[PDB]
Amino acid sequence: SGGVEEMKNCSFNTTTEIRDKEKKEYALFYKPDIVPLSETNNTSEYRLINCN
Amino acid sequence: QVQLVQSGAEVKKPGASVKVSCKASGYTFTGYYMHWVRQAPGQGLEWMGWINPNSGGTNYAQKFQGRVTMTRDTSISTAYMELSRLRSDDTAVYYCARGGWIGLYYDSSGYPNFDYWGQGTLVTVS
Amino acid sequence: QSALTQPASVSGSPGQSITISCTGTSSDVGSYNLVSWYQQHPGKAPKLMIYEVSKRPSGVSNRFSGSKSGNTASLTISGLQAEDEADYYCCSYAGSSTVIFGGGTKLTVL
Amino acid sequence: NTRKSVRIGPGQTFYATGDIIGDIKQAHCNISEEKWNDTLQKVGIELQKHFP
Ligand SMILES: *[C@@H]1O[C@H](CO)[C@@H](O[C@@H]2O[C@H](CO)[C@@H](O[C@@H]3O[C@H](CO[C@H]4O[C@H](CO[C@H]5O[C@H](CO)[C@@H](O)[C@H](O)[C@@H]5O)[C@@H](O)[C@H](O[C@H]5O[C@H](CO)[C@@H](O)[C@H](O)[C@@H]5O)[C@@H]4O)[C@@H](O)[C@H](O[C@H]4O[C@H](CO)[C@@H](O)[C@H](O)[C@@H]4O[C@H]4O[C@H](CO)[C@@H](O)[C@H](O)[C@@H]4O)[C@@H]3O)[C@H](O)[C@H]2NC(C)=O)[C@H](O)[C@H]1NC(C)=O
Ligand SMILES: *[C@@H]1O[C@H](CO)[C@@H](O[C@@H]2O[C@H](CO)[C@@H](O[C@@H]3O[C@H](CO)[C@@H](O)[C@H](O)[C@@H]3O)[C@H](O)[C@H]2NC(C)=O)[C@H](O)[C@H]1NC(C)=O
Ligand SMILES: *[C@@H]1O[C@H](CO)[C@@H](O[C@@H]2O[C@H](CO)[C@@H](O)[C@H](O)[C@H]2NC(C)=O)[C@H](O)[C@H]1NC(C)=O
Ligand SMILES: *[C@@H]1O[C@H](CO)[C@@H](O)[C@H](O)[C@H]1NC(C)=O
Repeated sequence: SGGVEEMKNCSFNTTTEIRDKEKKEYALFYKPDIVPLSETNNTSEYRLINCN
Repeated sequence: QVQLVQSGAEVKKPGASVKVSCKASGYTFTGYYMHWVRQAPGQGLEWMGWINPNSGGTNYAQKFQGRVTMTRDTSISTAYMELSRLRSDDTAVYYCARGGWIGLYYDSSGYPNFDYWGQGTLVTVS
Repeated sequence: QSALTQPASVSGSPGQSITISCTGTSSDVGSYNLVSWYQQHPGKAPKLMIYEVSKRPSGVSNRFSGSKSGNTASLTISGLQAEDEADYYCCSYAGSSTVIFGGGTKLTVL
Repeated sequence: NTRKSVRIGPGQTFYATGDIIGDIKQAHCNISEEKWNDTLQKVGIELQKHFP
């Protein structure tokens, strides 16, 4: 709602029950779960912390 | 002491938008909730969703979602309402009121303790 | 989740007690004790009468009293005069940070 | 709010945080003050038996 300050929104795309098709979904992950992927200066390509 | 002043009466056309302001004076404005209500003449009052003037957080009631926006401004210390897509029964009287205390540790949003009120704003449509 | 069930109106002779009540849904009133009563004079802003089901505010005479029993909530006034020419409204928590009001009980003095 | 149910793969279900209803408040833990203070003082007086 613009004032949470501890949890981000983090929309992504994901595999549905058919592995051909993908769909657009969203969540609310906590802030220490998430690290930025530093391929650029954009603060919008976030990722989960366990992925490496 | 304490004041909650609003704008004057307005007349509008259907499908337009109306802005209602509520200015709070005499106390620390960013430390209390504000709930707004609407009264059609003849029947009872009707609740609308509250505003958190510290962080700008919004919650609205049902059968109002989408066509109401509520903002705040702490420099002038005034809460604003933009209501688009007017309909024929919206000729009513609008009040702003002070809610509970912003506690930072307990959810005091829907606490129905309204102590101070505004003078009322007449909105007419035809 | 409509408005709270409230009577149409009541009539009261001066100098006698009268009780007015609301009933509602157990998820709204029957679980949370956050029930308040407001009154309205014709023309001006409403004024608060009680915070909780029974816990007195300031600036009000020690005459009103509130009670809550399961679904029901009630306000009793004793030794009523002609200065209470107002109509009463319930106000209740409902969950999900929503507040549900009531219909209205017009009070007529004799 | 809730366990929003995202579906991944052939029948895997992943539970995430959905909306938030109500306002945002901080997660705290409360300890009594004077009980903590005199328990800490009792640990202090039992800790001077070793250090002179
Ligand atoms: C874990 O522990 C933490 C410990 O902190 C717990 O957090 C605490 O949780 C309780 C919940 O009960 C909170 O209590 C609430 O506090 C508010 C704030 O009260 C303070 O401010 C009042 C305002 O005055 C100041 O602010 C103005 C602003 O400009 C200044 O101008 C003034 O000069 C003041 O600076 C002030 O009046 C208060 O003083 C009162 O209380 C003290 C207590 O020590 C007395 O001595 C005083 O004499 C005086 O009585 C205080 O300084 C209270 O306002 C809340 O009470 C209202 O709400 C209740 C529930 O709704 C209701 O029953 C009360 O009757 C009261 O009702 C009020 O309702 C409306 C609100 O605007 C008004 O109509 C009106 O004001 C009316 O009075 C409530 O007591 C603690 O604040 C909170 N602690 C912190 C640090 O935030 C936490 O809960 C624990 N976790 C658990 C248990 O899970
Ligand atoms: C904390 O969040 C939960 C989120 O689920 C809130 O629970 C929800 O409360 C609402 C109250 O309006 C429930 O709606 C009611 O549902 C019943 C179902 O029979 C219906 O009969 C009513 O008319 C009304 O629609 C909602 O069901 C409930 N959610 C669940 C999953 O049960 C809860 O209220 C929040 N806490 C507070 C203090 O607000
Ligand atoms: C896997 O990714 C994590 C997350 O970025 C890496 O952890 C950071 O590593 C850098 C470089 O050493 C440190 O400066 C940071 O303090 C670390 N933490 C965070 C939260 O950024 C980690 O190095 C990566 N590689 C592994 C585990 O081999
Ligand atoms: C995710 O998938 C959708 C549809 O497959 C696509 O439009 C979008 O660009 C993808 N990437 C992101 C970051 O949303």
